[PDB]
Amino acid sequence: NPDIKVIKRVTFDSSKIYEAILKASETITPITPLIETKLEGIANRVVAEINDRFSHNIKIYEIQSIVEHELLEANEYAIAQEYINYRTKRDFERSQATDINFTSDLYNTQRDLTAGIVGKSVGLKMLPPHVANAHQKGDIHFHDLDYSPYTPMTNCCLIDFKGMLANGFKIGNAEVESPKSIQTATAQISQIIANVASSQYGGCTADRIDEFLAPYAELNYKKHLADAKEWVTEEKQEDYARAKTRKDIYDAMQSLEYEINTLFTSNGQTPFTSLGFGLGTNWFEREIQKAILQVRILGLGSEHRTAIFPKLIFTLKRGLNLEPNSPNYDIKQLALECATKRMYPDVLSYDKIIELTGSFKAPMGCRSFLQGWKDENGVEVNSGRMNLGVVTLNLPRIALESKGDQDKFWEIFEERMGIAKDALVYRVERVKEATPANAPILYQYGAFGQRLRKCDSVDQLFKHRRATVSLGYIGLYEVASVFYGSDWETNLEAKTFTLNIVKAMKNACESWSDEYDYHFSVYSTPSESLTDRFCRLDTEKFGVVTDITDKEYYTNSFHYDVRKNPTPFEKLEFEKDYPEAGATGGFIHYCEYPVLQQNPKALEAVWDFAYDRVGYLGTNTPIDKCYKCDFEGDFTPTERGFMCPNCGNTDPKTVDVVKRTCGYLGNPQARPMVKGRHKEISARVKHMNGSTIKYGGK
Amino acid sequence: VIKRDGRMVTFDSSKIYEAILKASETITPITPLIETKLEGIANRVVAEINDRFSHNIKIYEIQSIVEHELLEANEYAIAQEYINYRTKRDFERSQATDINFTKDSDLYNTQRDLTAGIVGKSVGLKMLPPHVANAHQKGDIHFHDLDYSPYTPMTNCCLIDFKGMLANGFKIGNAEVESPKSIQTATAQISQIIANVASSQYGGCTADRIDEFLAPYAELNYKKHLADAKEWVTEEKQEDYARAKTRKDIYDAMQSLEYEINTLFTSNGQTPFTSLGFGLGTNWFEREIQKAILQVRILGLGSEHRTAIFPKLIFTLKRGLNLEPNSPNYDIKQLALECATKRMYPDVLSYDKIIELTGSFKAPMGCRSFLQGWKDENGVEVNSGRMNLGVVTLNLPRIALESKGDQDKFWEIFEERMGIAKDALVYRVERVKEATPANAPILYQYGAFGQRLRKCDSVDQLFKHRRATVSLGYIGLYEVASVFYGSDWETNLEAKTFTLNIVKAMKNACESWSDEYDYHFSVYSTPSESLTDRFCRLDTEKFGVVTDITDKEYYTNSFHYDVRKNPTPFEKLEFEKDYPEAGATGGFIHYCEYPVLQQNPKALEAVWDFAYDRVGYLGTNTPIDKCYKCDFEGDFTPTERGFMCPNCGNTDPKTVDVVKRTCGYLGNPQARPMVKGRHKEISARVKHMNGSTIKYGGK
Ligand SMILES: Nc1ncnc2c1ncn2[C@H]1C[C@H](O)[C@@H](COP(=O)(O)OP(=O)(O)OP(=O)(O)O)O1
Ligand SMILES: Nc1ncnc2c1ncn2[C@H]1C[C@H](O)[C@@H](COP(=O)(O)OP(=O)(O)OP(=O)(O)O)O1
Ligand SMILES: Nc1ncnc2c1ncn2[C@H]1C[C@H](O)[C@@H](COP(=O)(O)OP(=O)(O)OP(=O)(O)O)O1
Ligand SMILES: Nc1ncnc2c1ncn2[C@H]1C[C@H](O)[C@@H](COP(=O)(O)OP(=O)(O)OP(=O)(O)O)O1
Ligand SMILES: Cc1cn([C@H]2C[C@H](O)[C@@H](COP(=O)(O)OP(=O)(O)OP(=O)(O)O)O2)c(=O)[nH]c1=O
Ligand SMILES: Cc1cn([C@H]2C[C@H](O)[C@@H](COP(=O)(O)OP(=O)(O)OP(=O)(O)O)O2)c(=O)[nH]c1=O
Ligand SMILES: [Mg+2]
Ligand SMILES: [Mg+2]
Ligand SMILES: [Mg+2]
Ligand SMILES: [Zn+2]
Ligand SMILES: [Zn+2]
Repeated sequence: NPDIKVIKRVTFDSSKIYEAILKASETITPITPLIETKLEGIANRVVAEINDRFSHNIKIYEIQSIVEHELLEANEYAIAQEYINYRTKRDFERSQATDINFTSDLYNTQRDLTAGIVGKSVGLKMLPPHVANAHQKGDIHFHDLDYSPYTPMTNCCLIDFKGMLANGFKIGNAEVESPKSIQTATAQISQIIANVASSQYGGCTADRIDEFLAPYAELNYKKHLADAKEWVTEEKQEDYARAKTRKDIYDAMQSLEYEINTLFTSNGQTPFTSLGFGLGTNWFEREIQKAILQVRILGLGSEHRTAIFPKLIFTLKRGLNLEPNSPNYDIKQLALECATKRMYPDVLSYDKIIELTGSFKAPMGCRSFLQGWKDENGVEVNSGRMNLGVVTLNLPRIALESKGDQDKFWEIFEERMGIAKDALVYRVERVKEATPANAPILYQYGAFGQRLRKCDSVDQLFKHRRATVSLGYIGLYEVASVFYGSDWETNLEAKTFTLNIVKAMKNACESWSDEYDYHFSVYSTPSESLTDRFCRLDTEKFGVVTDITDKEYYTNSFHYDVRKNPTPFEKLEFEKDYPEAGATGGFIHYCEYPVLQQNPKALEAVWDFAYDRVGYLGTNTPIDKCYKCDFEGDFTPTERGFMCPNCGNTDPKTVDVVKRTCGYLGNPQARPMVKGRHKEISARVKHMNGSTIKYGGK
Repeated sequence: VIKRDGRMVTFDSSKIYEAILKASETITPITPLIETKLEGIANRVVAEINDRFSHNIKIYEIQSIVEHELLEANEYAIAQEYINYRTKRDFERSQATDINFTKDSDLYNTQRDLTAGIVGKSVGLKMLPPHVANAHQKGDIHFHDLDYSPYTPMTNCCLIDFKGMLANGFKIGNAEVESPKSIQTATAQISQIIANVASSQYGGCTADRIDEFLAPYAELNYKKHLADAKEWVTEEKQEDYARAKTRKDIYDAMQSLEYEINTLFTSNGQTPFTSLGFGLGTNWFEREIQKAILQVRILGLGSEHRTAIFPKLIFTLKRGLNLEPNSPNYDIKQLALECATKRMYPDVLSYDKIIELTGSFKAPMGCRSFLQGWKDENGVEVNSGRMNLGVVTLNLPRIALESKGDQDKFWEIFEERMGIAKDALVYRVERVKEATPANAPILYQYGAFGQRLRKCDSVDQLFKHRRATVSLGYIGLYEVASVFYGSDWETNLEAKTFTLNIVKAMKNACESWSDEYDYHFSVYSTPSESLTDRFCRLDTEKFGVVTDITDKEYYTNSFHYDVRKNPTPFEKLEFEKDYPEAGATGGFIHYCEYPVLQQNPKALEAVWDFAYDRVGYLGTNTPIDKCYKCDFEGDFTPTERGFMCPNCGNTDPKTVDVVKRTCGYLGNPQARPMVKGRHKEISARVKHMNGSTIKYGGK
């Protein structure tokens, strides 16, 4: 009956079931119409029984079982005996194939490297065949094979810290109740982040940190007020309590900030965590925001090194803090100084984001985002969601192999979108194989909003479009340049073509989301591990191509060509169209600047201009420092990294260089990057005219 | 639920699990490890059955899920024995009208670490020299922790020089931090240092004299609070205020240390093995630090007041300081008495006994290891900053069995095995020497080993001149004595002399090796963390069941008195005091079993006072298990599949709370159950004092 579908490892096919009975039977006896009048009744019975019970969907293993009982029911044993011995023998064949026992760096990093090599080796065989071939050939790119599909792994998530900190939780070998202070709250925040980072292969974010940290500031205030009433005179109670509470808040901030920058995971790297704030109204939230900004401004240790993680993310709201008469303008000035001195934080626009996605929430992960979602109770919830997995297309390759023909380009585009849909469905189904006991921090103690049991299934946290899945892309500029040359931003035809590409991607994602009941959204791939393999594996097959492959990298998604130097206003006006057109699952814009430490007004003007147009902005200032000769400014890039342009100094021990790589920053000296990423960073040019040097040097 | 015939029955999760019990039954009798694994598979099927169906469920599709679930969980052996048994019954169940016929419950990082360890072990087994590798595989000796070494030039233990490297500052992760200006910051830095160090090694770690180097930071907090009081509070109360707040802050500085250490884990996926020592403080700050540590351990962990497992607090007893009732620190000793009675921790050390046994006084190293008196070139004696290097274990019962009652043949094989072990130890030290300071900047580059070295330098500077201790393991003195003189040799002077001669020969061989190779070689009573789970099983295959050698399915741990016998602790300690004096000074610990004495610490105080002069390291075990379903605390009956409450029969770890001392570090059964070999050791333990083993029954 049409009312029932079928789920593969597609519509129900009585012929497909009828073929299974026949092909097994022919192992021992020839086909003869003397017994086929019975086998047809056998296949009809197994169809009429499936229809009577299951109405939504059926797995393949249940199709096999529902036949085996029916074969035994109709007094048949000759072929059923042969039926089982092949189905079982094949079942261990696929499991034994995907078996581990099928045989100047930190020690944990080496052990994780070997484990990841083994995991990639088993997962490549675990993957379905055609998607594996596409990934190997380079048509598409699976993401982070070193952990999936070998183990059920979620890409990145928005940790619900409010839920845990409300009613306590359990971590490690201990279980704890709700914190009764602010320093305790920050310590638990850091410990929880560290524990979560080892149970997933991506970043994490703490949205509205001040909003859910305010009650513990109130608790500290009450404790200090009681202590003052006991000890100090009845005239200076309020002043002493407020001063002690402020000092405790700032101290807790320092602790957390430093705790994140120290703890690592099995990978041996600092977790890719980030924080967001800016919606505070009362006094405690304002003090918390001031403490965060000040502790980021101060530095990292005795040398006042630039902090890399967590990635702070500000929030600009009209009426809250946008204009000089706004009640939180001082916080905005502090954030401006922090941005011009430490390249952080990134500013978010309340109205633009709430219009684009559906509800304001901090970008969880590197640059990912979530649409507005409500549960059965009608209350909107943002913290507690997650992204299962990501794969990325190869738009420049499709553009290049099209030989300048648009219709053929669209045909191969549809083919690749189908391949990517199959990959995404497999990734979702593999993730759905997780169990709460696999990670009690995530699925058992409120990391996802709900607290299930080992008796329950994890799919309750993913269905009804609660959990998003991102399909990535890269190199829209190269795609347009294939057909319209290097300079096409002044042409409406190429811009319309790119917008149509994004719109087709969005429409396919919407159709898939409606079909599979998971929010399939497009995604701006951050080129974390994409261009390094993509450029070389495409230049091996297509050769050197002018302005498309000779750069030795791929332009990230839809941003303006980094080789060009337009004014930031022009760049933002050009770029505002893509997120509006459907590129809403993840996006971030960049703006280069000279040293603006003595002139932060330009950044304020840019933020005010970008508030209405874009919903996400990032600054790129030359804040590199060389302690040997007290140099401050930019660094000249070479194939061996960077060096100070006064002494040739290059060792990471006495130099400080950070550059924005993929949403996050990174220090290339302490961790060298791939050559493609290095070429991409070097090719970057400044946007507004100014001297990129603060202190000349000794 | 729809039965095969029909009708309606309730869905019981026990019926699903009981079948899987018979599944693995045909292949292997129920074991504690397989108990959780079997119920791990039983947890997936119960989750899936209710997911697919809503109103009715019959049997011939649940049998499909469990058939599928076993395959999906890599357990083919149970599945291979399931399907054939499953398929057999339905065929016979069929009846014609006339004539018929004629793995998934572990953490992600845990699984990844398991895979990495398997790869490392496979590489290391071929990295070894031939004869030592063959001896290890044959069960002749044990090369400890092949998972991490010699694949990586690891290190066994490390006495983190917390004082100096905290005072001078250090760089961890991506952040360089200076000296702390508060005790809370100091304890946070200590916790992160411990976590990083444990991540950079395959063994335990400890912090000795924590109060001694934590006093200055408490003084700094006191000074800051005094400065604040001089500006806020009135005059006559000022100093008093500066006390109270400080007394609170120190408490917090310990409270975090109780949780952070418990929470943070290494790449292995388990809490790092770590311990703390104290007791030598004299001034007010050190006294308050010790009181805070004891109080936070007493209070418990979390809302359920669960017993803490780590770190292992280790008290220190000194005559004229904290021993006699007239001593200035007798209240601290009484608090330690209560805490040890109610929490199995801390253990004790004798200042004079230890300082005369191992040259100087130092906290025991990691699990049970020890160091020896040592002075650097400048002549200043240094204790913290040294490190152990590696451990291998001898199979004494194998030598005893191959002797067949001939002492001279026993000595011949003993010398042969000593030569093999010396070759193994030299190879392990040489492999470790191949490390580079950049391999772990926390250890070799930032003061965690004492000296600080640059990248372009060799690690041998931190190991040579007998600085780094290197230890050789042994186990089963009671078994080798009973092979010759019967299982009741405790009253025979000749057998005791024979065992002491064995220990003396080992000590002399270690001394000669240390003289030759310029590394301190010391015999070390290895803890049976997994040795008896492997040594005994491999021995019982080659030699069969022997009379009170292998029938017990375990090996007696080093020189300890026979576990089956129950002598009063005074005679037990009198008997056991001779072995460490004979030369077994590299590592040891003396256990002591008591009934529930919560309202009677006087017996424990008397035992400690008696053992201060004779024994240098004592650990008391008292049943402190407690379950919350029926609210009973006391002892537990060691059933085959772990443990259960004697009253309500509860087993679930989410409600029960049982702690047992498993070779130095008290473990957590029902959390990570141990091998069946060790479970027999715990079950066979007795109580060395007459008294009730229960405290308060259930409801
Ligand atoms: N579209 C379908 N409708 C109903 N049953 C199906 C359908 N496809 C497969 N089945 C059932 C019939 C058999 O009992 C069982 C195996 O059929 P099969 O086509 O081999 O699936 P499959 O996923 O293994 O494809 P293949 O074997 O080519 O990899 O699955
Ligand atoms: N040799 C055989 N003897 C009896 N029945 C068989 C035999 N081969 C196949 N069948 C039946 C049972 C199988 O479920 C069905 C489909 O065949 P087949 O695709 O080869 O196995 P499978 O569907 O379980 O996995 P896969 O197709 O991917 O190998 O036809
Ligand atoms: N009433 C039930 N509730 C839940 N599961 C059941 C129930 N009855 C049987 N099962 C499941 C548990 C096992 O996975 C599988 C086989 O168990 P089994 O005890 O042999 O069933 P059964 O019907 O044969 O009982 P019996 O042999 O006493 O009649 O069926
Ligand atoms: N000896 C065994 N070895 C391995 N698995 C077994 C063994 N005995 C039983 N099992 C498994 C498979 C059985 O389906 C299940 C329940 O046992 P059993 O009751 O004997 O068969 P059954 O319940 O499926 O049919 P029935 O109720 O008619 O006996 O447990
Ligand atoms: C990681 C961590 C957890 N916790 C847990 C332990 C407790 O279960 C929970 C309660 O935190 P607290 O607020 O410290 O509870 P308290 O009873 O000690 O109150 P006060 O400090 O004012 O005397 O927080 C800490 O206290 N400190 C830490 O560093
Ligand atoms: C991980 C961690 C580091 N640190 C670092 C920060 C400093 O570099 C060093 C000294 O500790 P601090 O006492 O914080 O130094 P300070 O200059 O901020 O003085 P105060 O807090 O009294 O105002 O320890 C912490 O303070 N807390 C932490 O949790
Ligand atoms: Mg098939
Ligand atoms: Mg039965
Ligand atoms: Mg507290
Ligand atoms: Zn310079
Ligand atoms: Zn009970």
